[PDB]
Amino acid sequence: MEVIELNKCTSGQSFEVILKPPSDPSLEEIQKKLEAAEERRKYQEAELLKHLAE
Amino acid sequence: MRECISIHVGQAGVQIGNACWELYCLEHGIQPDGQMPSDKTIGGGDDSFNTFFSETGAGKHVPRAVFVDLEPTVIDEVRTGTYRQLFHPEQLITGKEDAANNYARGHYTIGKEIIDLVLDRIRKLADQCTGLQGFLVFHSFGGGTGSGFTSLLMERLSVDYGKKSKLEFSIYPAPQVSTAVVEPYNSILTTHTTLEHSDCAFMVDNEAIYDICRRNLDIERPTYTNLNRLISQIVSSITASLRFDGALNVDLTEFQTNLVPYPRIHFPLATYAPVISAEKAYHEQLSVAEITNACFEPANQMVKCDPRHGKYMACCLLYRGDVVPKDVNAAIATIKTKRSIQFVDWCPTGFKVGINYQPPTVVPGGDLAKVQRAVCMLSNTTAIAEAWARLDHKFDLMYAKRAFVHWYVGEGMEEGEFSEAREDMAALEKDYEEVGVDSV
Amino acid sequence: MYTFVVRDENSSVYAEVSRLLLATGQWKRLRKDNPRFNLMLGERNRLPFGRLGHEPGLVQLVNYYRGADKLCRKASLVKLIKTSPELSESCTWFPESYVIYPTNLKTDEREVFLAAYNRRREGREGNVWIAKSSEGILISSEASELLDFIDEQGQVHVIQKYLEKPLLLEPGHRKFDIRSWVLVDHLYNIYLYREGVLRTSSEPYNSANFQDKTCHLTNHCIQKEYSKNYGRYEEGNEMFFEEFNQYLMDALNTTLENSILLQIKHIIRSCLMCIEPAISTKHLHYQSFQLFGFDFMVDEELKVWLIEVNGAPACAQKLYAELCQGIVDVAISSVFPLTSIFIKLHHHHHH
Amino acid sequence: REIVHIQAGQCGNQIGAKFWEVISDEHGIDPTGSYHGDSDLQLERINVYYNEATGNKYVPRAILVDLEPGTMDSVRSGPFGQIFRPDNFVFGQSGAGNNWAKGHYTEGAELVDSVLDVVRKESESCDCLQGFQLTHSLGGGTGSGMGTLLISKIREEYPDRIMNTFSVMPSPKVSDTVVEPYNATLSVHQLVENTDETYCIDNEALYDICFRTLKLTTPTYGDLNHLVSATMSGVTTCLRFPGQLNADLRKLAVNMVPFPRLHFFMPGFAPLTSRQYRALTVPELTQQMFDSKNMMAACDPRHGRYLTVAAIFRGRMSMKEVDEQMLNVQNKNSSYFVEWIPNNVKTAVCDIPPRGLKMSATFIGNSTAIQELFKRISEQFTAMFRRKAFLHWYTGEGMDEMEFTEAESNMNDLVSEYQQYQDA
Ligand SMILES: Nc1nc2c(ncn2[C@@H]2O[C@H](COP(=O)(O)OP(=O)(O)OP(=O)(O)O)[C@@H](O)[C@H]2O)c(=O)[nH]1
Ligand SMILES: Nc1ncnc2c1ncn2[C@@H]1O[C@H](COP(=O)(O)OP(=O)(O)CP(=O)(O)O)[C@@H](O)[C@H]1O
Ligand SMILES: COc1cc(-c2ccnc3cc(-c4ccc(C)cc4)nn23)cc(OC)c1OC
Ligand SMILES: Nc1nc2c(ncn2[C@@H]2O[C@H](COP(=O)(O)OP(=O)(O)O)[C@@H](O)[C@H]2O)c(=O)[nH]1
Ligand SMILES: [Ca+2]
Ligand SMILES: [Ca+2]
Ligand SMILES: [Ca+2]
Ligand SMILES: [Cl-]
Ligand SMILES: [Mg+2]
Ligand SMILES: [Mg+2]
Ligand SMILES: [Mg+2]
Ligand SMILES: [Mg+2]
Repeated sequence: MEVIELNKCTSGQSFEVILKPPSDPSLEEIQKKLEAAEERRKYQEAELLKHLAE
Repeated sequence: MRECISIHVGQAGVQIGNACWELYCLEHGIQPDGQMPSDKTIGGGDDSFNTFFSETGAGKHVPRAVFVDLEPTVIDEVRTGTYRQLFHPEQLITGKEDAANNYARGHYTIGKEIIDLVLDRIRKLADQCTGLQGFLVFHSFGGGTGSGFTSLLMERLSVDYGKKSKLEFSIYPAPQVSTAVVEPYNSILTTHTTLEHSDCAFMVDNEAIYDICRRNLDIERPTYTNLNRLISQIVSSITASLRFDGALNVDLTEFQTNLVPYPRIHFPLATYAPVISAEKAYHEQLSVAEITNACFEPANQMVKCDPRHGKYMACCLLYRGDVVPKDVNAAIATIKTKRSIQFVDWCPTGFKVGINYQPPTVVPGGDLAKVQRAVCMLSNTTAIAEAWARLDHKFDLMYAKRAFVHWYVGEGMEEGEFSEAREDMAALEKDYEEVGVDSV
Repeated sequence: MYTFVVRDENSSVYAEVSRLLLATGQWKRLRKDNPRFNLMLGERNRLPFGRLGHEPGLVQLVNYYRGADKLCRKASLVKLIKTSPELSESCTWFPESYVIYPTNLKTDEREVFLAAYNRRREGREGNVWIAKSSEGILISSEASELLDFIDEQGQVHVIQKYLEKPLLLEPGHRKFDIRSWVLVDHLYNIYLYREGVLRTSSEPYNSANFQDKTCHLTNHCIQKEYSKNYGRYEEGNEMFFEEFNQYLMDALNTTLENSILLQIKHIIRSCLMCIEPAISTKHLHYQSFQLFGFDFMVDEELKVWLIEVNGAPACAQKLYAELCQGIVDVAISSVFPLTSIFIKLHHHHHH
Repeated sequence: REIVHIQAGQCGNQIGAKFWEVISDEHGIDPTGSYHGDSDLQLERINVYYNEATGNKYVPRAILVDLEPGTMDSVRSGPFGQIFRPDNFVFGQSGAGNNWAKGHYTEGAELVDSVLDVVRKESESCDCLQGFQLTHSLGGGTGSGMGTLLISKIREEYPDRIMNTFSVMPSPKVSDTVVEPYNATLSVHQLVENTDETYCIDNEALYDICFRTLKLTTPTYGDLNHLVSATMSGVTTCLRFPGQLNADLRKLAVNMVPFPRLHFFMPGFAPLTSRQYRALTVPELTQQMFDSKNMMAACDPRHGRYLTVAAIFRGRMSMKEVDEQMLNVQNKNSSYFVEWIPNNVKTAVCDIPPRGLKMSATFIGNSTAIQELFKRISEQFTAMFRRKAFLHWYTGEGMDEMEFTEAESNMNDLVSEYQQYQDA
């Protein structure tokens, strides 16, 4: 059990003990995705307003 | 010194953020108006606390924080509350209609109209940063803001600040507390969209926190403020090494180096001991050996699961209080003989240790007794994949009937994002099972 | 009114416990995937332990110990025995055993294995072995032949010492094994069921041709089929303890408890106390019990050998009634309240 | 925040008036709109149902609609009649004769735009409107026919607000005319399409409760309306009192409605009260509120499965005991909750109890058993329609038999959709 890279200071200590050794999308892609959902919304709203007009 | 910006999204992220910053101020000796008498270099500095607070000419110490809720009532209580003075109005951001427990409404519908305002208020904080390391993101899985807006925020932060690290603190949904039947949907959805933009994420199961408050604090029905002050202790344990002198976890990148060898498997388990009630008349202080042992009882983990039936990839102990290296190694020695602690073959079986000699500070009138020593363990064990199994199973039951799906489609989301998200989670569960189990 | 679900229907024993529970009038069966149960009698493989103990207002109990399969698969048991210090390389009641991975898959002991073989060859000791895994068994003293045979099948197999001098019951000059049913409850009490059985061979034991395997393999299946003398001496080729006791009294002048049972209780205790830290549910959010089947051999010096532990055993037909009532009593109604058929296995020697 | 309330027709206005009387008395506001309570919780969400007036009087955000002036004159004369903004009284003169067609197509069309002008002036005054509630019956002509016409217009002008209704179902046991099954079937189709949540109040159930368990021998509409006031108060608790749960319909709708047309809720109340002294325990509140005899929709819950449930406990009590009792009906009757919607029962609690009780419970069930209500209406409808009986009252106003055939098809569809999920 090896106790290694001990570091001290007035606030505390730190070290490492070893018991055993080893055996992104674009900005435009995002605002296009956001706009494709916005149009799917505005379409479903137009389908409702068309139905309400009938 | 390098600065860290904390971002709190939704109700859960804001009220937990309030818990943290209250605790941070008590710990650094900053008072509600932002004054820090002990800060002798007035109006500036580069001490380690400066990674979280910035300084004004009048001597005010100001959190490097933005709060974001799509409805005003929760952040209004910040604006009117006992820490009103400490935050600049520009850091508290509100909408007026929330996301109604709907991932799609927070991401797509209400997200689109507020994302640019948030990024620029985030940019006003990054501009008073000589060297930014990145972000701490607080949010709920189950909220519509907490889940949907956060994942939109996370996507763009990757673009606007691609070299910076991003850590999350995520509240995982629990029916004893939870606000909604669709929270499994929101959880899977936002984990799938955030998975590649998050370098390391600390999950808190509201069930585990709840039960710790009932059993160890003798609160029969815990409130959010009960839950959050406990969560706040654990978060402050995890962040203390960024705010305080030390050599372990000194910046955000060390959190991934030390805890996340495989980047998809970036969900360390947090375990914390001891939680003692302030109403406990007679209490026998617990030793280094006792509190290190308590790190391996499931009843003290932030997520109930069973690490004996998994493998470790990493492990830190963060001690606060009267702790010295010799007692840690003696405690570790005795524990490895009496407990099932198996690592993956390609990692060392070992512990990185950090000690800070100041014991946990407790909020006055809180529920936590002051203790002479405490420890928070951070173990990247595959047993946390149990929480994904739970979540995914609940998701499967509802989606097999398309229950509630129509609410999401109606916000412009396409049904297929459900199945994509659920397939990502199917991968993630098998990654965990590859690393952490060997053949039957 | 407690609630329970059934997720193994091919289970003789928990089929009976299901019906015993209904007849109480205080247990209601829910449908397989209803999560609001008190008790899960679950599947044998892929039992979803990660989903237990998370239902608010429901004490939950399952009839299996997660992790208990390291006792009940042949390769795992060997690995457990030689690596655990409480059991040891130097374990007196387990036959010498070596894990052997086939050639296709490329730890494995196969060259540490024939160290023992050639030390036995030029040691002029009886050196028959047996290859097996978790029906495809070969008994031969040609080592050169057994690593031949493991590799043409594709699964991992263990090769174990063959007990060349077994105790043989007369009349018959014939082999047997003993099966004991042990119940571990949610408190990790270890209960031995007072009734065991001897699964007899009805073929005289032949020590000169092991290629015929029906006087060498006491499995109830193979005796039911291959053997001409099935049913000859004992009903169903199953001898019970009262008979085997008095045979030992008349033939060998001892009893079952002194000659064999002390050794059996020591082996059961040692196996379950070894894995207890790894599988106990004492401080866990759900609870476990499990019924095990231990299988022993007796050699001619009346030494008992553990051959395997089975984690999903069937019972003997006469005993289903009494054992299954006993499981409800001590495993289930202990947790869900509505002279014993079990011997509690506890020993605390001071040293 | 703000909700705009609309009450249409004879039944819509009588129940609506006694609703406002009941909740105004809860919030301390007296008949002249002047506040006189002793707690600030009475005032914390008062804006959801009230506008603040000159002198900070409180005025209900309520519009009163009828095609005849009879009932609304009765309201202006009634106990709280002067509470209402007088500009919000919108009435024609000729009535609708219990005729859906008159409500929806002829008489109603003449007055609907003037109702929508008052709606608009009440929404513009709203910091952030969240939606509407309509009280009406489905068996008459105004509240049925004009009410659903108004619901259609309001959706056109506010397609993204929540539309919520308290809808009295007709019953032969409490019946004004033979044509009620016609008027109700025409109305149900509108409701399936154009409301987010509908509280099915069955006059059948209100009668049986009044008779079998309150033991009132000759129940009046006044007795029926007492029950309706009590449960309307109960379901709207979160909209009117401070709590862990905010006052918004959208979150309720999202969590109650797994499939959009299956938004017809079965309400329930406990203890059942007629206009006593015994302490009701939390185990009793819980057992009763789930009791078939406390349901305001004459359907048997054990004939169907609960898709979702919301429950609201009022008074001073141990939410540990509430939690325990709720968890123990679900765990001891798990048969009757769908297993494919996990944790589908939500419980809220409010410290302030209704007048005259120290402890009450309100039940809101989205059960598939509500199909029984619609099949009942459907059998009554068909029994006349297969002889085209009484149709002339409707074809006289422009309607065609085709529209009846479509409306009965749509309700039979709705019944099949309920049955599909009772077997899933
Ligand atoms: N630990 C803790 N959990 C919270 C808190 N607030 C909410 N939660 C949990 O978070 C989930 C609800 O998410 P919220 O954060 O309230 O949702 P939101 O981000 O405000 O999104 P919307 O209100 O839908 O716009 C539930 O599971 C809650 O139990 C809190 O303050 N502390
Ligand atoms: N080393 C050994 N020495 C002597 N006999 C052995 C032996 N190993 C196995 N046997 C014999 O083979 C028989 C069964 O072998 P095995 O251990 O594989 O049981 P099994 O899993 O096939 C059926 P069950 O699970 O009911 O016991 C034993 O009953 C025994 O007679
Ligand atoms: C509980 O009764 C009420 C609840 C709410 C409310 C506010 C905020 N979030 C939520 C979630 C749920 C929910 C409902 C059902 C399920 C299965 C899960 C969750 N309800 N809810 C509002 C209310 O006002 C009208 C209200 O009264 C009726
Ligand atoms: N519970 C209750 N039901 C009513 C009341 N008034 C009418 N109903 C029912 O409503 C139907 C007739 O509707 P009504 O309101 O008189 O028609 P409208 O005025 O033209 O809209 C019938 O089912 C009546 O039983 C009432 O005050 N209370
Ligand atoms: Ca300074
Ligand atoms: Ca990144
Ligand atoms: Ca006219
Ligand atoms: Cl960058
Ligand atoms: Mg919110
Ligand atoms: Mg076997
Ligand atoms: Mg009338
Ligand atoms: Mg006009």
